[PDB]
Amino acid sequence: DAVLELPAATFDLPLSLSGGTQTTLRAHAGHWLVIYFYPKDSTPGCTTEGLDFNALLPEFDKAGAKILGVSRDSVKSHDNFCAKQGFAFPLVSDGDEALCRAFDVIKEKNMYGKQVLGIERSTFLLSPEGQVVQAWRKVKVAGHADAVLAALKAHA
Ligand code: NA
Ligand code: NA
Repeated sequence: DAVLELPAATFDLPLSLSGGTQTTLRAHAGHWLVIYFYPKDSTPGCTTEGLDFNALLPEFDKAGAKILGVSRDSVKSHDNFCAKQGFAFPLVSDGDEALCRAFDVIKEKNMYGKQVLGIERSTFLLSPEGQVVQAWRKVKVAGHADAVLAALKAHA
């Protein structure tokens, strides 16, 4: 039932959060976890995605699920983003792209006559036992949080 196998070490990676604290994926054992990766703080599309998730938090709560947003922006950037938008869930500052690489969301595009890497918008649903049970890659923002919520409800 897993759609992705993560390196065992992934679950113990210390993840720097907005607010200045740290978590690990293992610390989330016992409940569903939505991990949504987005390319950049404070852009039109990534703001829309975050506000969409934020609007649905109570529905995520009803399933005991928690949300984590992830990009490679700094904690400070995350703090500003979260404050400005009123997010009620944490953002991981994956500055070294450790979590991104673990989920294989760093993708390459041949453009400008060179190989350019970047974060591909992607979302994953992690079971209470830490299994990746569903994945969405190259995500289109419109309707995404709704679809993730629906999928969560179906799995839970
Ligand atoms: Na860190
Ligand atoms: Na979990």
